[PDB]
Amino acid sequence: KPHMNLVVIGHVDHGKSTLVGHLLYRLGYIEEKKLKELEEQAKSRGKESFKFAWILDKMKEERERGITIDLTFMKFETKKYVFTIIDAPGHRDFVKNMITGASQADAAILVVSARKGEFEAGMSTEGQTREHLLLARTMGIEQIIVAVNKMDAPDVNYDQKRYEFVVSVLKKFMKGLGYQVDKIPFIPVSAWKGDNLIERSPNMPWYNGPTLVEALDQLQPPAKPVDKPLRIPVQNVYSIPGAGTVPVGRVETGVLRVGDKVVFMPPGVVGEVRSIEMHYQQLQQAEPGDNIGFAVRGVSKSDIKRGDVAGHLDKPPTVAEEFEARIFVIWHPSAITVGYTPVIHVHTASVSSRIIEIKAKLDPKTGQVVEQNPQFLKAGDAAIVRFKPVKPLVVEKFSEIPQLGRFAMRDMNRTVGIGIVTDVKPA
Amino acid sequence: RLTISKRELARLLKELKKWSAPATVLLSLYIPPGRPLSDVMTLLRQEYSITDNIKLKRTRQAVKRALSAAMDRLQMLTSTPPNGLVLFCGEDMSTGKFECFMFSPPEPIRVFYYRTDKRFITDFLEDMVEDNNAIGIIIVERDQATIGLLKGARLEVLKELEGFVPGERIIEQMVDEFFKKVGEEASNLLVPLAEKGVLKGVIVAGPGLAKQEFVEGNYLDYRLKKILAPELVDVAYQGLQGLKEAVMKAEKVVEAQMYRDAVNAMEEFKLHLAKGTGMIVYGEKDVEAALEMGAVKTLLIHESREDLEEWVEKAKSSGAQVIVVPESLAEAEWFLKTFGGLAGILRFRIS
Ligand SMILES: Nc1nc2c(ncn2[C@@H]2O[C@H](COP(=O)(O)OP(=O)(O)OP(=O)(O)O)[C@@H](O)[C@H]2O)c(=O)[nH]1
Ligand SMILES: [Mg+2]
Repeated sequence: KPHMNLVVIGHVDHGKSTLVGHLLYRLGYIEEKKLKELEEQAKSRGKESFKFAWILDKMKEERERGITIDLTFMKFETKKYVFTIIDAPGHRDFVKNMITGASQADAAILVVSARKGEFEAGMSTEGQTREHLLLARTMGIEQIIVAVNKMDAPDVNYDQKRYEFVVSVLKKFMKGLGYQVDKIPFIPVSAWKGDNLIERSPNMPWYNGPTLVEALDQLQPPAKPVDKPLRIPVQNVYSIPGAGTVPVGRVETGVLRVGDKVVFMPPGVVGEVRSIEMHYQQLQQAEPGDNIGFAVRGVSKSDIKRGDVAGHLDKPPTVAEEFEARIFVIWHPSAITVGYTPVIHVHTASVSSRIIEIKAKLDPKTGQVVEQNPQFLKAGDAAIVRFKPVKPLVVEKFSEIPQLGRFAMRDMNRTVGIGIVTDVKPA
Repeated sequence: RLTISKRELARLLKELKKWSAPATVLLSLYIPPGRPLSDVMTLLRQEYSITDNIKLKRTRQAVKRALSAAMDRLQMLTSTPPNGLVLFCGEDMSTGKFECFMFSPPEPIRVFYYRTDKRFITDFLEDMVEDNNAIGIIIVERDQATIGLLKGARLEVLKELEGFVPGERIIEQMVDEFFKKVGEEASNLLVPLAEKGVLKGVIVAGPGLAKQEFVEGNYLDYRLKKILAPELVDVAYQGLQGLKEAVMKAEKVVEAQMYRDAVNAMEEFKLHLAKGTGMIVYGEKDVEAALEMGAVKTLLIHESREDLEEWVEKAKSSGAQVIVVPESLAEAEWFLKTFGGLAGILRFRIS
């Protein structure tokens, strides 16, 4: 049964965690006694409507504020697939976390509230339906399902006109991003009631498409590049009684087996795999797509962090002394010059990088040079630029390992530009 | 010709404080503006006369030499520059090198001052360069912190920390413990500056609640706590990105207004470029031209220009706000290579 990684994305409060939680529940992955206890705890803290969300949101600050802060990973299994599902935050402060999530994903569920004002807000200039869609594209997610959520809400009440309104807006925007919009399901659901999650909803007779589970089965599994050299960007590092220090991350390329000797770049520390675990099931090998924790003998937690990359010793992950990229500028309030230093979000990493030169401005559609060494770039421009990371950074050429070779540029907490790396000068 | 800027002074001050001599043979000399240099000259001469009274030969020679090299650098000037002159001259004992530095300070000197000592006497120049407006910045998250420092438009990371708060060898930290760690580390870096009177404020920044808990707790030394900015600033990132975010957003701290002005000017400069408004004058001629007309609303000067002080002077009279672009600023080198580090923004068009 093929495995897939699913990221759940969308604007703050639109219903991401409630969807995932409620889906896991009616699919029977969550103990009724636990759902009962969560509900009681939720009511007693003034937050009844967070009972499904609190399956995913566990941190003290998440519960206090009623928001997701960082990623949560859950295994569930449909008729055709086994999914690792990744719950991502909508809050603008934590889009860096959502991005690491997208970098690990094969497909995305975009959760979009149909509630009056909630939709418009998410799709507004500085909204996260807009931003998350953009970032998901740049991190290389092609398969997308959209859950038009909260159909149950009184200000919505299962209205097909409201639904078709959000669908059309979403379609015009998504097509401008390069999505193949004709192929993607727009399912009207209620993450809270359950409508169209797993079974079909009587409240919405006018809807003929897949339910969300059906839509999942209609996805297609991605290429498994087992013959390219091992690369595992670390998403987090735990220190675990019995195991020791265990990096977690999704195997992008190559294969990893217990016994293997592995190196973590850019620090250059080397350890040896004691064990491998996916969703609490011990493994002996892990292949691309596997989202795993791997115990490492001889490595201290302080040696390694998120955004580090693990490969085998003979073909270690490339550390960029500098690198070259083709970029498009989504948004900027003035202009970008040589010297401009946004943070680069690539795979699980995020490191400020200085533009040391702008070799050429390109026509954004054709790719031809329109000017050698432009005096600056502005919103709407495309370019070939050189980048020097402020601290050691791992990147690969897009042509070689695309999952370590696509990136976003962010500055003053906004997404400014997008990029693919066309060349790397190794450290 | 001689006048240096405050940045150029601070750099020099760092070299001068290394100079030492086994006896009182380093010459320090401060001449207020408008002193007939022929009168300073008469004084150095009377000083020279007294040198033969110095019994120790190697001392007497080191002093004669320094007075001569001073009387030489002086002989070349007709009169003093607008802010007066300072001269430091003698041979450094550990290195062996002999030099006679001469320059005019950013600000005017108010007393005549002559001294031979084992070191150069730089106090007046130290007081001239410390503006006593430093702001400490601490960005706190549950498992990350960044400590940085703001003086003027110069922003810098002093220390980054990552803790062991969870989301053979086993390591593990509670939030409370990482906060204590962060606090101590911030204190060691910042409390010294607070005592020299340099540090006027501490900003606490970061995403969400962790920054509030960090303040409420007993992590930060009381002396830092006394100069806390009232408003916590929400920012998403760590490191320099985080620091910039925090400084831009801390609108109620006056010591940060300078950095904001530098960043906002460069942004208005770039806007004009991107919108093709043509309200930007550059080149010394056109800048001088526009300046003479009172046309320039804001002048941007790269701190590394030698004639920096000339233009700073011209601007204040011309009606132009000044912005000194420091080499730390992101656009600094581009502004230097592409516009020679000198450009104004017009408040009205010339053509
Ligand atoms: N009426 C109605 N309310 C919903 C529905 N789904 C979620 N909500 C409510 O919307 C609020 C936000 O729910 P969350 O699941 O935390 O939204 P989220 O996108 O996952 O949250 P963030 O990660 O913080 O952006 C909660 O109070 C939910 O009860 C729905 O289908 N119908
Ligand atoms: Mg959530």
